[PDB]
Amino acid sequence: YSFSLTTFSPTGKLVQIEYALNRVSSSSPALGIRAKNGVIIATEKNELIEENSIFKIQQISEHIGIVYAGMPGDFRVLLKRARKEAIRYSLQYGSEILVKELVKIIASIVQEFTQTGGVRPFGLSLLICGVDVYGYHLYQIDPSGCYFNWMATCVGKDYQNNMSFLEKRYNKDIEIEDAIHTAILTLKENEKNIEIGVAKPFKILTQNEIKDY
Amino acid sequence: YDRHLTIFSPDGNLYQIEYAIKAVKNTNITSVGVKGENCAVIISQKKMATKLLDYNNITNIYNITDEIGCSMVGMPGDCLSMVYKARSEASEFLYSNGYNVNAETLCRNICDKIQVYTQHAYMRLHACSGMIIGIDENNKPELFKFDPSGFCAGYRACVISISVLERLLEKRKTIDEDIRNTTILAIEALQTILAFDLKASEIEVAIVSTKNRNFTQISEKEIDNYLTYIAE
Amino acid sequence: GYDLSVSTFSPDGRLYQVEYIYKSINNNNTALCLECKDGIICCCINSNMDKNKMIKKNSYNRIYHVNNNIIITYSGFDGDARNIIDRARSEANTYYYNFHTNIPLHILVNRISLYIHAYTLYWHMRPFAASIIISSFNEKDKGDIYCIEPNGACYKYSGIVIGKNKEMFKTEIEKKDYKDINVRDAIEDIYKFILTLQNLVNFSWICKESSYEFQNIHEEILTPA
Amino acid sequence: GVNTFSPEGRLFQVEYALGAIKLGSTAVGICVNDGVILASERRISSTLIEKDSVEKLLSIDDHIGCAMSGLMADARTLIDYARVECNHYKFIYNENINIKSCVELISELALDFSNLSIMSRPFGVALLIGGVDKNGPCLWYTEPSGTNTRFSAASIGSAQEGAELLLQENYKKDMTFEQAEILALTVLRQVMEDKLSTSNVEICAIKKSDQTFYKYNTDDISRIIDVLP
Amino acid sequence: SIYNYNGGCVLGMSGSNCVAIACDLRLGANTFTTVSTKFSKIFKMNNNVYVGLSGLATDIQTLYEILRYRVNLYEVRQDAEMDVECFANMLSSILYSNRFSPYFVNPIVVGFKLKVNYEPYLTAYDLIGAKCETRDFVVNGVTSEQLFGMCESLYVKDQDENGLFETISQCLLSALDRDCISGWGAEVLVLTPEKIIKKKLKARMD
Amino acid sequence: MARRYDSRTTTFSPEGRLYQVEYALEAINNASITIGLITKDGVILGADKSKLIDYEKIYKIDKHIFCGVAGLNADANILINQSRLYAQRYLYNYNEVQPVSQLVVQICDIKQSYTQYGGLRPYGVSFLIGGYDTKDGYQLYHTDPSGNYSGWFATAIGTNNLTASSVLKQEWKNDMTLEEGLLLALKTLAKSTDTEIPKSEKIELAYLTNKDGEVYQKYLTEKEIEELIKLYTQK
Amino acid sequence: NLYDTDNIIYSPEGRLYQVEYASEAIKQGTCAVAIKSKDYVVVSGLKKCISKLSFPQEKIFKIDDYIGISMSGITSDAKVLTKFMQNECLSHKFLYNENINIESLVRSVADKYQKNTQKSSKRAFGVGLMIAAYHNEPCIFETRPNGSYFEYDALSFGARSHASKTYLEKNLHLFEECSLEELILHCLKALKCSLELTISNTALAVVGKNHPWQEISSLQLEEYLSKVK
Amino acid sequence: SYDRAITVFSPDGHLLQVEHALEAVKKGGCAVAIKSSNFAVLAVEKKNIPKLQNPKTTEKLIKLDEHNCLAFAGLNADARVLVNKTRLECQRYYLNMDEPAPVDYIAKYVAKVQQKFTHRGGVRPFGIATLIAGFKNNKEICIYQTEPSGIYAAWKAQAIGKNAKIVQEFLEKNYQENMEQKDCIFLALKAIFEVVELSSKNVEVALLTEKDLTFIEEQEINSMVELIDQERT
Amino acid sequence: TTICGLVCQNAVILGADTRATEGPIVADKNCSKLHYISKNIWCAGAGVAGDLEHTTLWLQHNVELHRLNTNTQPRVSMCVSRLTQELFKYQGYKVCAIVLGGVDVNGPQLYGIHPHGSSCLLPFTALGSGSLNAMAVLEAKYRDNMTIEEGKNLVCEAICAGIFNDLGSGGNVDICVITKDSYQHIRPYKEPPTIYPKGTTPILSEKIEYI
Repeated sequence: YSFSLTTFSPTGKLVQIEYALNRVSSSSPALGIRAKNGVIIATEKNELIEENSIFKIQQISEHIGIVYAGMPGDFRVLLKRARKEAIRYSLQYGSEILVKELVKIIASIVQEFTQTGGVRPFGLSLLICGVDVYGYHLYQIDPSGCYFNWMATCVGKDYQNNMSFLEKRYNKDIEIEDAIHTAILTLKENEKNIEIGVAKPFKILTQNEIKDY
Repeated sequence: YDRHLTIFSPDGNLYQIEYAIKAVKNTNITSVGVKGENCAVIISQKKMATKLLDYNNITNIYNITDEIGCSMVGMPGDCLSMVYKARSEASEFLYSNGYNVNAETLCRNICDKIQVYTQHAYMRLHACSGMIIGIDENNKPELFKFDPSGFCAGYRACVISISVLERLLEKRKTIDEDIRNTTILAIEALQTILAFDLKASEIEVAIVSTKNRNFTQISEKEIDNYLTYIAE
Repeated sequence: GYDLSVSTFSPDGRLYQVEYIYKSINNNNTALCLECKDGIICCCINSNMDKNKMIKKNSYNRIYHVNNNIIITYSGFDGDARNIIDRARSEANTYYYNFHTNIPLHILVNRISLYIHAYTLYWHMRPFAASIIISSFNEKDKGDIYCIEPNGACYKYSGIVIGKNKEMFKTEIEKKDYKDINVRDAIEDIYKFILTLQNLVNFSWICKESSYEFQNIHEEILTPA
Repeated sequence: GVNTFSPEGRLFQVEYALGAIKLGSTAVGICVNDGVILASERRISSTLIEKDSVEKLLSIDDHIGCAMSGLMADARTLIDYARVECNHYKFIYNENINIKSCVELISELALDFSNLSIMSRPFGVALLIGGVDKNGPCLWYTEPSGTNTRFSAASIGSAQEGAELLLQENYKKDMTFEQAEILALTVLRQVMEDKLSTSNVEICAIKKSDQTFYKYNTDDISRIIDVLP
Repeated sequence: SIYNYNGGCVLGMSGSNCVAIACDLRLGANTFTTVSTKFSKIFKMNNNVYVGLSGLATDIQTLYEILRYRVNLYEVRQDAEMDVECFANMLSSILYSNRFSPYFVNPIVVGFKLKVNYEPYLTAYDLIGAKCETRDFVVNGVTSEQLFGMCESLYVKDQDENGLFETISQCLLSALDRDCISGWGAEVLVLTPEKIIKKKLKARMD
Repeated sequence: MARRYDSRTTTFSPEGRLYQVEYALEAINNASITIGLITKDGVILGADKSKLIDYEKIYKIDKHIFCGVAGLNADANILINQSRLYAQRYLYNYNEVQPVSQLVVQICDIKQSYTQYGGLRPYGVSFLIGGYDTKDGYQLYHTDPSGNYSGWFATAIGTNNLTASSVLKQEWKNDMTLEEGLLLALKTLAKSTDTEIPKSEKIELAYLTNKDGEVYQKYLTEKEIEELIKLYTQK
Repeated sequence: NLYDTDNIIYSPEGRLYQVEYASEAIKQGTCAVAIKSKDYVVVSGLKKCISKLSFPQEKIFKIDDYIGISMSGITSDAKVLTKFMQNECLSHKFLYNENINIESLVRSVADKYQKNTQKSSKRAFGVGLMIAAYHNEPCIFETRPNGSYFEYDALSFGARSHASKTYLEKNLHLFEECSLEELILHCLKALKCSLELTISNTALAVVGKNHPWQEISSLQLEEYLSKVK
Repeated sequence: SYDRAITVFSPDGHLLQVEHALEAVKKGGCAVAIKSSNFAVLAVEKKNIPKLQNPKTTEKLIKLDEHNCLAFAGLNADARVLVNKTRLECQRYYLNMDEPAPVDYIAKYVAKVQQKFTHRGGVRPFGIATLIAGFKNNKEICIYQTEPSGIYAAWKAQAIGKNAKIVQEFLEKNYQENMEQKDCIFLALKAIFEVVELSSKNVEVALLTEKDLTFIEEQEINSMVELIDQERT
Repeated sequence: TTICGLVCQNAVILGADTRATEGPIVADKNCSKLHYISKNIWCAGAGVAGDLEHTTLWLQHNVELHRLNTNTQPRVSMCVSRLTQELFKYQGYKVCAIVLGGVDVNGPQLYGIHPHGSSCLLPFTALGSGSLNAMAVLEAKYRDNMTIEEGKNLVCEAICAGIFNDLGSGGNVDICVITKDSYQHIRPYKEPPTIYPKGTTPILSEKIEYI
C-alpha cells in the first residue's frame, strides 16, 4: 500500500522532483537579500481579496522569517511544521532555534516526502531569513530537500533574469536601505504588489513603509 | 496515469485539483458572501446539486457553531463531510483552548486537512468549496472562502460575478441600517449573477452581526420583503 | 481511463464508479416509501425473483427496521444493504447508550450518509451499491422519509421510489395526493401500480393502526386489496 | 494479483502451482492392512553430493511419514509446520494425532496466502502423507489446490502418470505387506530412469504392528531387489 | 537514603575571569565501605562547559553518557560548541523527562558564557531538573549543608585564579572533614579563558 | 487498486540486476567529482563544487570520521545525520569511539535495506568515508547505493572518475606527506575537470590526521587552498 | 477486461466481475440437493472420485446437533466457513445454554461473505453453501459469494443441477406431505437425474424434529438405492 | 510494495524471482569448498584493482562462529546482511542450547531464511548462494551449500559462483576422498584456477580445523601457482 | 514561598519572594518566581520547583505557538484551560499551585490553579507556605478599584508579611504589572571576607593545560 511515487528515471533523475521544480518556477517571484547589517525577504502578489489574509511572508520565530514560492497549501503545512520544530528546540534548549539547524530539520522533513511511499514532494521552494549570534543567514530550501546558503537569491518566474539583476547590483558590504531599494527594483523588473520582511525581532513592513520606499 | 493520482505532471500541475474544482462548478449552485461594517451575509440557492421532494429540507447552508456559519457547495456527500469535519474542529478548539474558534482559524485548519488529501495519494479530493462567516474577537465580521485546492483567503465579498460585486461595493462606498443594506446587497448580487428573477422560497439567506452574533437564517417573509423592495 | 478507481476525478469532475453504482441500483428490484395521512407505507417489489420457484414463499424481505419505529429498505446488494443497516442499528445503540433516548431520524440519516460516503474516498475500498430509504411517522410530526444515494447524498421526500421502473411508479404515485389518504386506501393503490403479488412483495407501514411502530402487513389486510 | 479469480472460476496462482508439483523425483505410497509404505526415487545430480543429505521421506511424527514433490524448500517449510503442529496436538491431548487431521492442518497452512480470515503465495508442493492411527493405516494426498484426497495407492513426481497407472493395475486390497514392498519397488523400477539398486531408492514404512516410522537401509532394499522379477 | 549509598559532593565557584569546579574522589558502597578513591565526579563537556554529578554512581555514569551523546550530536550538527546556557537547559529537560523514575543525580553545571567576554556561569539542579542559577557558588551532594556553610562564610567576590583555588579548596576540604561518606581525596579544576589548572589536594582518607 | 501505480522498486530484473540501484548509480556518476587518498600524515578528501552562493561535499561525521559525498545532497544529508547518530550511539553503548569500518557497515546496511525491504526507492548517494582508529590506522572506504562497500588507499567518485582514477594510480604512492598528498589531490581535481589549472573558488579540500595522539580534522579555507594552488603550480 | 482485475471495481454495466467469477467457481462442484417436508430435511450429494484408487471426497458436513451443510466450489474456502460456523454454534452454546438461531448463523455467514467483497486485498469466498437445519421447523438456506442468502423449499446446486432443478420443480408439491422415506427417495431420484449412485459415490443425511443431524449409514443407503432402482 | 507479494508463480509454474536471484549468484565470484577427514579447505576468488584498493577490507571467507565458516557468491551487501543474521542465530543457539551451533543447523537456518524471503510479501529474495563448512555434534566435518531458493544440500566438494559447472566437473574427476592438508589445498587451488586467471592475487584459500580457521600465508599460494605453471607446460 | 496576585484597574499585579529551600537550608537567595507566559500573561508558582518550572516553560511555548498560528492575542482562559488539562491528566501528582494573571479582550483576569487541575477566577489570591499571611494582608486592605500604584503597594506589603512571618519565605520582592498593552517586571522591587595566603593548601599533583 505504501510505496514511493517518486522513482529514479532510467537516467538517474527523479522526475517528480523535476516536475515540482517546474511548478515552483511557474510560481510568483520571491527573493532575499542579505545586507551587511541585516537580511530582507521580499515577494510580489481583484478589489475583493483581503490583503492581510494571504501573507506569503510569515514569522517562524522572533528572529526568523520565511517566504515561499509554489503551492500555498504546502507552504501552510510546512510553516506550521517549522513553527512546531522551532518551539520544540526552544523547549529543549531554552533559546531560540538557530537558523541553520531549523533549515536542516525542514530540509529533512522535505526530503522525507521524496522517498516515503504514497506521497508527492512538496511543490514549493522556501527562503528562510534569520539572525542568530552567528550573524544573518538567508537559506533556500528546494523541493528535493537540499538547502543552499545564499547572500541573495530569487526563486520564481524569470529567476534567471532576476538572479542576473541581483548579481549585477549586489555588493557584499551594503546597508539595509540600500538592499531594500535593490530588492524593490528587482521585483519591479505597485506598492500593493509588494510584501517585505526585515531582520530586533523579524518584522514585516506595513503598507506605508513599502510606499515611502 | 499522471493525472489520476495527486502527483505532479510534466508541467508541474496537479490536474486532480482542477478536476475537483470543475466538479464543484458542475453543481450549478451559486452562493454569495458579503461583508458589511458590522455584519456578514451569505445567500445561497435552495436547489439541489446537479415533485414529492421536500423543498424545505434542501439547503446549502450549515451551522458550524452557534456564532459561525458556512455555505458548502459541491458534491452533497463531500459537503456534509466537510461540515462535520468543521464542527469537530470547532468543538476540539473549544475544548482544548476554552473559547470559540474564529472563522480564520477554522478555515486554515480545514485547509490543512484539505492539503493532507491533496498530498497523500491514497485519498480523493473533496469536491467541496466553502464560505465561512463569523464575528471575531475585535467585533468585526470575518468572511473566508476555501476551495478543493486547500487555498483559503479572506474576502470583503466572494462567490462560489467578480465585476458585479466590485461595482456594487464601489457603489456602496445605524447597525440595523447596515444589516439591512448588506442584506439588500447580497440579494441583489445573487439576482444579478443568476440573471433571472428570484423566488423568495428558492433562496436561503443567513447573517452574522454584532447586534446578534449567533449565525441565524432569516425567515422567508423577510426575504420576500427584501425582494419586493428591489425593483420598486 | 478515469473509471477504474473511486478515488480519481475524471477531467469533467465526475466519479464514474458512482455512476456505475447508480446503473447497478437502477437495474435492481423496486422499492418505494409513501407518506399517507395517517402513516407511511413501505413496499418492496422483488420482480427479479419471478424465476426462483423454490424460494420459501415470502421469505425474502428487503424491509428492516430500527428501534421498531424506523423503516429501512433498500435497492441494491443484499450484502451492502445489510452492512448499512447493521451500521444504522449500531449508531442507534450508541446513541441510546450516550443519551438514553432514541436517535432523531435526521441525525441517523446524516450518520448513515457519512458512513456511505467514507467508502468513496479510498482506492482500497469498494463503494456501497445500495440506495437506502429511512422513514418514520410520529403522531405530532407526521411522516419523514429520506433517500440516501450511493454517493452519500440524502434527501427528504413525501414519497420516493428507488429501483427499476421508478420513473413509472413515480408518475403513477404523483397522479394523486396521498397525504390526505389513509394507508388502507393506499394498499389497494400500490397494488394497482405494480400490476400496471402475494409472494413477491414485501409490505409494511408505520401508522396509527399499529401505534406508530413497525409492523409487517397482516395477510387478512393485503389479500382483499 | 495473487487472489484474483479467472473468468472460469479458478485461482490463477494455484493453477500455476499445479505445474510445479509435476517436477522432482517420483514417489509411490501404498496402503495395506498391515501398514503403509512410501518409496521414492533419488535423482542424484552428481557423484560429489552426500546422497543421504537430500531427503524424500521425512517423519512428520513417530507414526507419520511424508513424501514430497515440487519445490523442496517449500516442502521442508510445510513438513516443519506439520511437525510442530503434531507435537502441539500430542502435548495438548497426549495421543497420536490422526493422519487426516494432520493433512487438514497442512492444507489450512497451504492456503493461508488467501487471507480470508502469513505466507505470500501458494505452496508449490504435493505431499503423500501416510501413517497409522487408531483407525489403522492410511495414506493421503495433498496438493496446492488445498484439496486432500485419501488414497489406497498413489504416486507423485515427474513420472506420476505411469506410476499411478501401474498402481491401479497391480493393486489388491488383500495383498500382503511383502507384496506391498514388491509392488512399490517394481513400480518404481518401471517408472524410474536408472538401474534400481541400493542407494538409488529410499523406502520407509509405518507398520500397523508398531505405528512407527521406519526408514529402510541397504539389505532392506536388497532383500526386495532379489525378489523382483 | 539512596544518595547515602555512594556519597560524594561537588562544588562550583566563580571569580574574576575564572571559575572553579571541585569534587570529592570517593566511591563507596553500602554507605560506609570505601571501594574506590579515584572516582572523579567532574566531567568535561567542552572547553567552556563542565558538569559535576553527585548521587548514585550508576545514575551519574548513565547521565554523563546521555549528556555526552547529546552534546556531541549538537556540536557535530552545528560545527560549533554548545553554549553553556543551552547545555544547562538541555540538562534540566533531560532530568525532568524522568520526573517519576528519576536519575538520582544532583548535577551542577559550570563554565563560561561567551559574549570576547567570558562571564562565569554556574547553576545547580535537583534530581528532577529544578535548577537554580547562582552568581557566586553552587553545591550538590550529601555534604550540601557543610558546603553551604563554607561558601557562605568564606566566599570572596572577584578573586583571581589563585585566590579562587585557595578559597574553593579550603571550603571543600573543611566541609568534607565533617562528612563520613564523602572524602578520600579532592579534585579541583580552575578554568580561565586560556587554560585549565587541575590539582589533586592532599586530603584526609577517613 | 493501487499496485497498477506501484513501480516495484525492490525487485530483481531479469538479469539479476536491480534497476533502481543501477539508475541511482547513474545519477551518482552524474554528480560532481569527489576524490580521497591516504598519506602517511593522514587522509585527504577533495571535491569540486552562481556568484551569490555564500561545504556541500565534505562533512564531519565524528571527531575521527568525515565523508565526501556524491549524488543527491538531500539523501546525503539524511545518511550523514544517521551516521552521526550511529557513531554517537556506539560511543554511548561502549564508551569508546566507533571503528570506521563498523560505521561504514552500519550506514551501508541502512542503504541496502532500502533495496531489499518495503516499496521505497534507494538512496541515490555514494560516500567516501575517511577516518582514523587505533586498530586499522587510517582508513578510506567507498560505498555505493546498494550497500556494497570497499576499502581503498586512493579512489574517486562522480564525473570523470576514470580519468581521476588513472591519475591517482599513476601518481599515488605509499609514502606521501600531507603536502605531497594535497598536491596530488589538487592535480587529480585538475585532471578530472580537463583543466590545466584548478581554480580555488570551486574546490573543497580537507584532511584528517593524528597528532599528539589526538585526531584533528582541517577543512581548508579558500586562501589556504590558494597557497596550496600556487605551490602546486610552480612545480 | 480492465473492470475484472480487482474485487472493488464496478463495471460500466454496474457489475462486479470478480464476485461473478467466484460464483462461476460454484458451477464446477458436484451436484447436491436438499429438500424438506413438514418435519425433516434431506441433503444428498455426489461424492467426487478422482481415480480408481481414490476414496470419495466428503460432500456434507455437520455444523451442530441440528445443523449440517453441503458445499459446491473451492473446498478450502468451504472448510474455513465450516469451521467458522462450528465455532459460532459452539460459542453460542457455551455463552448461553441454547442452540443458535439458524437465521442468525446464516446472517453471520453472509456478513463473513460480504466483508471480503469490500477490500482489494481480499477475494470473495469461492463456494456456495446449502445449510440444512431444524430450528422449530425444517429450514434450508443458501449462501452465495456476493453476500446474498436465501431460504428455500427445495434447493440444488453443482454441476448439471438443471436436471435436479427440473425434477424438484415437478415434485415440489409432494415434499410437504411426504413421509421420511418418500422424501429421502425424492432427493435421491433428483440426485440420480443429475448424473450411477452407489454406497461410495453418494452422501445422504437427514435432520428434523427430534432427529439430530445424522449421515445415513451404508446398509440404509444400500436399501434406499435398491428402492430407487 | 510494503506487503505486495514479489515472488509469484509464473504461468509455467516457475518463481521467476528465484531464477533472477540465481542469475545474481551466477554473476558473483567463484568459490570452492573441499572436505577431508577432519578439516576443510575453502578457496574463494578475489578481484581488486591493484595499487588502489585495500585487499584486506574485502572478506568473502567469513568466520561465522567458533567452529563454522562460510563463503558466498552473489550480491555482497545481501551476503553481509545474511551473514550477520547467521551469526546472531549462532549466538542465540549458544545462549539457549548451551552448546555451539552444528554446521547442519546453521545451514538449515540460512536455508529457511532464504525460503522465508522467497515466501513473504514486501521482501526481495537474497541473490546469494553460500557454502558453509563446519562440524556436526558428533564432531564430524560437513560442507553444505544453500541456494537462493532456500534449498540446501551437503557435499563432499562443491563450487559456487560464476562458471560453477566447469569447477564441478573438474572436482568430479579429481576429488579423491581423504586427502592430506597440503594436497587438499593444492586440489582446491588447481580446481578454482580452472576458471580464474592464474595469479596469487586472484585467490584466497583458508583451511578449517577443529582448533580454528586459518588463512593460508601468501608464500604458499605463490609456490603452488608456480607449481601449476610448471604442470601447465 | 509566597506568591500573590491581585486585579487593579486595567491591570494585574503579581508579587513573589525570592527564596528557594532544600528543606531547612536556604539553597537560593535570589530565586525568580514570576514567570513570563506571554506578553499579556504571567504566572507564579508554588510546589515542586521542577514541576513549576517545566510546566511553565511548556505553557509558554505552547501559547507562543498558538499565537503564531492564530495571530490573536493569547487568552488567560486558554492558559488556565491548558494548565488544568495538563495538571488533571496526572492524578494529582506534578504538584503546582499557580497564580496566573493576565489582561485580554475580556479585561484583567486572575486565576488560581490547584495542583489537581481546578481553577478559580479571583480578584486577589495568594499561594505558598506564606499564603495565609499574604491573604491576611490582602483581605484586610484590598478594595475593588485600586490604582496600579496602590496595587503595587498592597502586593509589596502582603509579600513582606509573608516574608517576615513565614520561615519558608524570604529575600527580595519581585513584582510584575501586566496591562493589556505591555508589562513591567520590577525584579528587585524591594530589598528588605577571609582571603587565604597563597600556597596554604597542600596538593599532590598539578596539571596545566592551555586551551
